[PDB]
Amino acid sequence: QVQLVQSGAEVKKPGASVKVSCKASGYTFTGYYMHWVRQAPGQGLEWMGWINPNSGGTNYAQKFQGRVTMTRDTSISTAYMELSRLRSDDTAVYYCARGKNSDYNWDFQHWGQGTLVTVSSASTKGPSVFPLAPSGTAALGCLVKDYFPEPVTVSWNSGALTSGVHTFPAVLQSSGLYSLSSVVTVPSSSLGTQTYICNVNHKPSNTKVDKRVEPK
Amino acid sequence: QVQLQQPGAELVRPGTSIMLSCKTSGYTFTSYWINWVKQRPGQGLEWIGNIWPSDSYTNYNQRFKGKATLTVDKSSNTAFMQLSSPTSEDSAVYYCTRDFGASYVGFAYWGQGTLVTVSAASTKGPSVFPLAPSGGTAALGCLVKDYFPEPVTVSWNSGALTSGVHTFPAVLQSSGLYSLSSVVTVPSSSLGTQTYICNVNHKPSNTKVDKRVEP
Amino acid sequence: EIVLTQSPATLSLSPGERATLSCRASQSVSSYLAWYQQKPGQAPRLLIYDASNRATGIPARFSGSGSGTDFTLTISSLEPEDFAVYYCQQYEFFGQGTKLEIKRTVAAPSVFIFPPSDEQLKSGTASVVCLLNNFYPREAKVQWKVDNALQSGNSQESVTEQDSKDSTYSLSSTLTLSKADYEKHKVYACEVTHQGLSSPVTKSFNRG
Amino acid sequence: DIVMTQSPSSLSVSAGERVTLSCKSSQSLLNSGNQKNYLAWYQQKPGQPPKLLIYGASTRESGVPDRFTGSGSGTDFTLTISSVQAEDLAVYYCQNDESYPYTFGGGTKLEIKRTVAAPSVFIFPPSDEQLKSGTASVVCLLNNFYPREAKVQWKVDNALQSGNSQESVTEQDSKDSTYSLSSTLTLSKADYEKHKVYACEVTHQGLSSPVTKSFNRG
Ligand SMILES: [N+]
Ligand SMILES: [N+]
Ligand SMILES: [N+]
Ligand SMILES: [N+]
Ligand SMILES: [N+]
Ligand SMILES: [N+]
Ligand code: NA
Repeated sequence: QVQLVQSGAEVKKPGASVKVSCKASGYTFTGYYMHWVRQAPGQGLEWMGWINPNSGGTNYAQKFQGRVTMTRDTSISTAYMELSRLRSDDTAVYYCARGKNSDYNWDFQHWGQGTLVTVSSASTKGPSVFPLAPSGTAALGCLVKDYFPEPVTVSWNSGALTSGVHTFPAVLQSSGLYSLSSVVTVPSSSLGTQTYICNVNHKPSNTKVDKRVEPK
Repeated sequence: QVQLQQPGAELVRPGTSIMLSCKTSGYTFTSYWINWVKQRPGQGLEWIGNIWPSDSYTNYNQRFKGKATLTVDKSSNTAFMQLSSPTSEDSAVYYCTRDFGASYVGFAYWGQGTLVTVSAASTKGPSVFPLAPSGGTAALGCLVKDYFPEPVTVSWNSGALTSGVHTFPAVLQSSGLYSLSSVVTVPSSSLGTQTYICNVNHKPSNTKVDKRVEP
Repeated sequence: EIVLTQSPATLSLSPGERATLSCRASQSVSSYLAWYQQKPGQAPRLLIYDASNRATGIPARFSGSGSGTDFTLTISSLEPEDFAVYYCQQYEFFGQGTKLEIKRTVAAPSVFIFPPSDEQLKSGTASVVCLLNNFYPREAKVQWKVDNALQSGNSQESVTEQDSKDSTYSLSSTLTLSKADYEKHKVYACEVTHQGLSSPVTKSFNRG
Repeated sequence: DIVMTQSPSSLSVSAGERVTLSCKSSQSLLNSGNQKNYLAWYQQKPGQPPKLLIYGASTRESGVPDRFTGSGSGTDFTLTISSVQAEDLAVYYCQNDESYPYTFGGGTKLEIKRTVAAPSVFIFPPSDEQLKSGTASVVCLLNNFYPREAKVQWKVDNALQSGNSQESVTEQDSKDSTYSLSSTLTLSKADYEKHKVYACEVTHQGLSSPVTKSFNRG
């Protein structure tokens, strides 16, 4: 079956350049065009351009004209997407896409997994963990504030507690750093006899925090 | 071919913004980033910012404390710069340059630069005086005394004479006015035959003078 | 440029029911229209091509029809895995997309408020969290009031995806202040309005 | 921010020698995704805007001679000039093109060493057109000399002048690599016509003894 394997997530600063690869297999690379599509967070799909792996000729959307450069290395069935002078607008997941066949050349039957490119000048920073003290059932949580890059994981009592949890998605603050909160409802009788600990992990900055949440 | 036309100079008063322009031609205005670069006379280069004319997206150097704003006029393919609350610190040449290209590196095309003078002194046109010669080879020139602001351009015989010419940098006199001299060495045998003319142009005062230098 | 408008923005239906999605183009297109499914974190998947032909490995319940400027996608009888986002595509243009949501009985939010922690206040910042827990529908208005002064700009809220059991939602709203300005006031309230609430609910605390 | 460093700031070299300019960078200018060193070298000749010489740390711009070559990677970069020419006179700049804010190095001025050349000295009395306005400018010209160091002294009726003349020097010529200097003695018409002799004494390494040009009038 057709496979479109893309490169890994990149984090670039404004004014830099990113290059995404898309290795194809399962068919003849030169027989079909290769399209590129991106998707800003919370947004729809946006077409960028296509390339002819036989000719190397390209055609980009007006929006990216003079901003993007598409190339291929047929020797390795790989297509490339280079976006220059990066803007905060360019934070998005970038897919490579290929049509069904010559008759239905714009019905993208095959998509790569996508490559998340994040454009930010923030330095790699770990989160500050603050408790949300509880006051039949009782709701408590943790505030994970001011961390960069985005992936943060939160557990409760090292996976022993999993029912009733609500780890909200992260929000991008004006400082360019992320923040979120993880809450969980528990029986009030548990507050007096059971202990609750947030298990935060921010792998990038190698920050792994354990915070106790006790009633006020 | 690609071309970036900037005005020769601009005189700005403290308390009024600088307002530079860059008329573009020779390529698709909305397909390349434009940058603005600062250079005080005799010093280095400083990157002010850039703009994507298609939608006017701007990035700025933080050293300018937000005093600079970049805009364009896509109908005229012109990129503008503006600098508020200017001081003598801001007197300099301001270049307008375009990116080489998406996949390229650096700045390929540059404008000649606009020499901005931030000052409350008024404009004054120059007074051109002759430096008469007095066989072998003889020396003669012109004295461009008392003008403000800089610069002035000088040519000889409407550009037909360029070999042996030396137009010296302008000096600031104790009067607060600039002054320079343009000189050329010529065969003394030609003094009687040929006529030599200085061409002095001071655009800030809309002054253009021609003076026939004679023995 | 062709503009593709999809409707509705959010389609709320129950499993087993029939769903009908629509996509309108600015200009006539004949029948060069495709549909796609996308779930969070996953790449799109082609459903229909040429407006009405099922793509590879697509269940029969999916189907589309239309021509010119009016197109529809229809799932004859929804199933759990069908709830997702759906896009239409024409040449180089995509639609805004429609989110297919699970419908269920109205559920009111459980509203809780959390004052700043002491450790955070030592560092000169104060964060106040207001939780809306296990409610439905999605829409909810959250307004902060400090000493009855309606606040603005200093809050940001975050909503969870639909719970895979009670199809409910959960929303957080964090109001960020400086320690200084947080001590200048006392009453910090969180006014909530939701269809499952006969009247608006306001939870608050003192000692600011 | 990325700060670009160029040291030394000035180099004196003869035509035909090999020159090496250095450029350091705080952070790496290499982009691992595409493996381009986002570095540019610029040549700025007197009275002109910077010209793009090398881009991509090693690629030469169209028309650049074969004697210019760039190298380096990451944080250390070098621009080499094999067999320097007189036209190569300029200030060369480094530029970080990797991420905002784009920054330049301090630049390295390239001076051209040359065999000694004595100046050709001239003097020009004030024109009558100027005198009628109430001021007199006496000009002294030193034409095509090397090195740049030169002492000029005005003497009026044998009396040395101090603090009323202003010099200006041209940047060395792109062909013969010589300098030109002008000294201007500005006086009041009244004071100018109080004296007879006006002389310009020039001392330069290319002169066994000082030369002097003078005139009698005023
Ligand atoms: N195609
Ligand atoms: N500055
Ligand atoms: N603008
Ligand atoms: N280009
Ligand atoms: N299509
Ligand atoms: N999907
Ligand atoms: Na207790």
